[PDB]
Amino acid sequence: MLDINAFLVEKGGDPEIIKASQKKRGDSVELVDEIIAEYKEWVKLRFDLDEHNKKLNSVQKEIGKRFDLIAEKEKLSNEKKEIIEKEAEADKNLRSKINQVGNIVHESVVDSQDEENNELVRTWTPENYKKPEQIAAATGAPAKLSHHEVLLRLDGYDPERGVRIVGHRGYFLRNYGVFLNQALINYGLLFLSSKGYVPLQAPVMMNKEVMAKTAQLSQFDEELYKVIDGEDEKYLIATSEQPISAYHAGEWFESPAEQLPVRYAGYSSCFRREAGAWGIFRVHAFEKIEQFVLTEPEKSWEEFDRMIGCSEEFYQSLGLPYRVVGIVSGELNNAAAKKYDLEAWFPFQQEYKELVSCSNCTDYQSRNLEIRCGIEKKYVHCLNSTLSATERTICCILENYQKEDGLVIPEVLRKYIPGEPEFIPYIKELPKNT
Amino acid sequence: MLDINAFLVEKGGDPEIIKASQKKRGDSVELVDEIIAEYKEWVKLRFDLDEHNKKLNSVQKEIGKRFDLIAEKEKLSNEKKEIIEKEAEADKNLRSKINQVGNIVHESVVDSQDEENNELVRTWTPENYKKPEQIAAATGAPAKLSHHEVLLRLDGYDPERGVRIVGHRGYFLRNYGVFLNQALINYGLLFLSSKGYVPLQAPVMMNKEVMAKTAQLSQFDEELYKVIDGEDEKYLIATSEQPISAYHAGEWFESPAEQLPVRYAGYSSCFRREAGAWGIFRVHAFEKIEQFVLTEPEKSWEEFDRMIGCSEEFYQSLGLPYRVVGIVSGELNNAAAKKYDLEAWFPFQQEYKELVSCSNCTDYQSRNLEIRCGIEKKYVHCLNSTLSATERTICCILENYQKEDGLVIPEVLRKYIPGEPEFIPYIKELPKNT
Repeated sequence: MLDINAFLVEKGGDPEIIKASQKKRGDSVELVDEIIAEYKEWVKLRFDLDEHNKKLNSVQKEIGKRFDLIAEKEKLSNEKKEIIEKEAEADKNLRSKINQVGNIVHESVVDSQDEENNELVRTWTPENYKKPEQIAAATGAPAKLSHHEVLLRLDGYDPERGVRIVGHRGYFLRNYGVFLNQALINYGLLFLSSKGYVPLQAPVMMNKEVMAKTAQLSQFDEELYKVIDGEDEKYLIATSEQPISAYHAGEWFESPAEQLPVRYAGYSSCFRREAGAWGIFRVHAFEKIEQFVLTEPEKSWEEFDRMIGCSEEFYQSLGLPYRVVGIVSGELNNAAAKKYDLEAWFPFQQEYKELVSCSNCTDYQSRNLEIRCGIEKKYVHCLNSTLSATERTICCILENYQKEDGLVIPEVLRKYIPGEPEFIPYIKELPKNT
Repeated sequence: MLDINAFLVEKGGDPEIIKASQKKRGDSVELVDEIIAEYKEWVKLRFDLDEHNKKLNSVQKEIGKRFDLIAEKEKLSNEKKEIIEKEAEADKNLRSKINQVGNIVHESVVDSQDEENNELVRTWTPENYKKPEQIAAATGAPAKLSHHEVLLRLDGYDPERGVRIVGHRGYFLRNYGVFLNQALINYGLLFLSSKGYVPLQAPVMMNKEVMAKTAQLSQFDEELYKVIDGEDEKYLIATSEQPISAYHAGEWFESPAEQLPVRYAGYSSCFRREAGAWGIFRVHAFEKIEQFVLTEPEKSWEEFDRMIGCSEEFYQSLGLPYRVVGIVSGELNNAAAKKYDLEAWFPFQQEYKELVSCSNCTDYQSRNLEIRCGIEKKYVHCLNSTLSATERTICCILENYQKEDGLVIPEVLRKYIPGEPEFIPYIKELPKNT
């Protein structure tokens, strides 16, 4: 969340800047004024408390000199009890309100509630692909089949037995489906580590209290599965960004010039209660390689560019056309000050679909997790960016690498697959011949 | 579970054989007699029902001829209602009792409640390792460090941040920890597929009703995490054997000579509520490559040998000494008719520790899942055997590949690791120097 002092002009803050940000987000502006007011009640309480302490010590010294005053003592004391309780209430209410206020929207971000206004940052195409159309980019073939249809014809997954065993959108991966998923995971880890990222495989369960410090309210009552562990409860993570963001909680980069940046290639499975048609594009459980980076506050915008640059390079290496768009303010989650999505071309769908989101969260989370930077307190900046949601990335590959008789295996992935096939044939026909 | 007719001498069964098996298991013998008795009540009810139907049709024809009897009609009808209800009760009670009876213990199995009597099936050592002692098998070095200590010194995992984020035995894998885990997964999938297994990555959530058909009672109120999904509940799997066993539920191998055997190289993460000291040897979440095989009933014992033979070859290829032991009857779970464990030598621990269990479950599960075989009904046999519990397998590797300054990377794993290192140095010292 934001620093309390950010709301307070007497402590160098600028609440107008917060109101402007709130408005760009399409969130509550009045929340700022409530916060300022609640803070004043807390301050009033603290003074009354401060005054009671001084009065109590003073009156006890008078009682001492007597070797009626005592009646006043019990009175100040009973009032102090109330004040202490009220102060705690005010502090609690203040913090819960502050918790509702989103990170300051960066000035570069487009101010709008309508994604039609997303900024078009850049467009990339493989050199033999003239422009985005209904043509598989890597093969030049008609993009005849959707990703789920290519995957069905390859016998690369099982949604039907999947649905029977775990319900809606459940799936097994089969054969080359398995090999392609692993290929992306391992190619992804190799790609980031060669760029100095530290591979980090995160646990997929998290204690409630840690999760609450890194993920926003909406995330719980909607996105996360709860786990019952006898009498205890944990959450399944939606992304390794959650546990990895907390990896350095309560730590201090006291020599940041030398110690930062820290870059993690996070890997884990991911679980989302909200998913949605057919296929492995939007499902409840999937794997992801995630970039998570801590930097000095002064260096995060530059890092942001480097990180989206890593993802771009990655997709280029897979030969997948894409565009990068700057998400409008009304669509940023609370922590993000700025967000770029890389959206790759799906030639059957004939549309760009999101494969990567990259966000600079400045010190919004690090403030909560108490991750300090250097010598009020100064915190690191935290950034996160998808490298690959692997099943979804497989979907993009399926559409762009299809041809009449099967699937060309992206060259960079071949070494990761037994036999290093350059091509794998369709095994099955669809109930819809043409 | 066993066929009902197995309990019934009039239907060719042999309840004495079931009692003998129960006794070997150290489970209830009287359960058999209860089952036989409950079955007789069900039969008595069915006859009374059968008799009422015939009486009802007969008496209605007399009522028809009248163009008092009607009073008798309403009476037979009210009795029929009761009988129908009782029959259903008897059937329910019968089935729940049958469900408690374990699979028939195979004659080769040692009859004992004490694992000291496990059969010693075979022993294998790498050719330059004379005998099991406190020496790292692959390097000949003193087995100075336990697996967790080697992993700490390599900076290959993080139990401390792990514990903070997800609690007891929580861990991140780091760097080479990640690469070693993936190496085993991919080496494992390649190893089984080259032997004709089909790679199958299973979902890690299962609907309650399917899980109950494949896993025994004890497994729920003890082993499995429950997942809350709004108003619904699912389980996290303890092993891909669970969902994969149900993969062919309700299917029929009508031409088994040609269609069987079916062999799956299952891959998934695994979750167990019961785990336990320090390290990644016994933890709540880990990955496993599992063999799961369906065969004709006549071929399963031969398959059992082939499957343990696959695991043996696998460990040999990793250069890890081991023994194979035949688990005593009192230690078999309900489904297993026979079980072999491969237990690998841990030179620091100076003991053999279980890495693989391989079981022939004959048709105990397939009967429940209705997986028929060929032209009462005949079902396939189901067998399951660990190939590698990967984190635990890493532990064995750590102890056997350690030397004074770091870890030798098992040759077969090298190609799966960036840089294909032959050796990786210790990065960290332990708080206990010597």
